[PDB]
This record gives sequence, C-alpha cells and structure tokens, in this order.
Amino acid sequence: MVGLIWAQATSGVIGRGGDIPWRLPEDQAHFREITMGHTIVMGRRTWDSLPAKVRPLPGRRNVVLSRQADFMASGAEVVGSLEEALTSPETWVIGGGQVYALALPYATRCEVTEVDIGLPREAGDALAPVLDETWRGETGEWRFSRSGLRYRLYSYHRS
Ligand SMILES: Nc1ncnc2c1ncn2[C@@H]1O[C@H](COP(=O)(O)OP(=O)(O)O)[C@@H](O)[C@H]1OP(=O)(O)O
Ligand SMILES: CC1(C)N=C(N)N=C(N)N1c1ccc(Cl)cc1
Repeated sequence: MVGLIWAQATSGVIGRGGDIPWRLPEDQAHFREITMGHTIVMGRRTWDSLPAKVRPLPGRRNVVLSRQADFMASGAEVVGSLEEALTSPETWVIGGGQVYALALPYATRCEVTEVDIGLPREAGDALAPVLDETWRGETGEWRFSRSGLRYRLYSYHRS
C-alpha cells in the first residue's frame, strides 16, 4: 500500500516560499489521522525543512530519501533508493516535489486536501502531483474550518 498525501490550493499550489501558503489546523489533524501508526516517506530536503524540535514526526515510521550515505536523520531511517522506502505494509509519501513525482507511478492511493483559495501558480511554486484518468474516488463536501477557511478532502485510488 503506497499512498500519496498532500494539501493544495485550488490551482494546484501546495507550497510557496518554503511555506504552506495557508493556516489549516484541520489539515494537520487530518494528515496525522491518515498517517498515524504507518510509515511516512519524505525527501531529504523536506526533513531538512522541518524544525529539529518536530522531526521525526512521532508515532510513525519516518523514512528519509537521500543519496548521502552519511546523512544524519536522528530517530528516522535513511534509504538511498525509492524502492527501499516503499516497502512497508502501508506507506504515505508526504513530500516533496521530487519524491511525489518519483513515487507517483507506485501509488494506489491519494489523500488530498483542497483548500478554497485562489492562488494562481507562479514560477517557483511547489505543485501538486498530477492526477490522470486512472484514478477513481470520492471528492468530499466543502467544509468550513474554525477560522472560516474552506477546504475539502479527496480520497482516490486505483490498481
Ligand atoms: N532517486 C533518488 N534516489 C535517492 N535520493 C533521492 C532520489 N531523488 C531524490 N532524492 C533525495 O530527496 C531530495 C529531495 O527531497 P524533496 O522532495 O523534499 O525536495 P523538494 O522540496 O525540492 O521537492 C533530494 O535532494 C535527494 O536528497 P539528497 O540531496 O540528500 O541526495
Ligand atoms: C500537513 C500536510 C500539509 N497536510 C497534508 N494533507 N498532507 C501533507 N503531506 N502535509 C505535510 C506534512 C508534513 C510535511 Cl513535512 C509536509 C506536508
């Protein structure tokens, strides 16, 4: 079970300036809920952008993809090929752009959060992985977060 999880604006933007371009505590809780107790897979650059205080993300098997054999990722494990990361009974790829792309052909599930905000793509923006017509699933109802930011959840799957 290889899966991809991400949160995007409507336009497909999932990150800008090194930041998630919105505040959505319901997304963080959603993310935790899907991935808790399973393996998470991230690129080295993504681990590098998490505060030392927060990494590894707790209650989950943290795997970090890197070419550097000497890479220090305390509390996590480091693998040097996509094949080796995607082993466990249930894996969620959590970022970033290179790892999303890399892992796409192996994915049979996506969990997405679409956030109702109009952010036309700009050069440099991190972008959601592109879903083709092989996918099927549920595009859920719009929902107001506590702050009044609107978001909805996709739950898609394939062979
Ligand atoms: N095919 C591959 N094999 C091994 N490591 C890879 C890989 N593709 C990407 N990576 C790692 O994953 C990193 C990318 O992580 P990321 O997906 O979080 O980056 P970004 O935020 O730019 O999309 C790459 O820099 C590379 O790490 P190192 O720079 O430490 O080598
Ligand atoms: C919190 C957030 C944005 N939310 C969802 N739905 N999916 C992810 N992969 N996330 C995410 C989690 C950890 C990291 Cl390092 C990056 C993005």
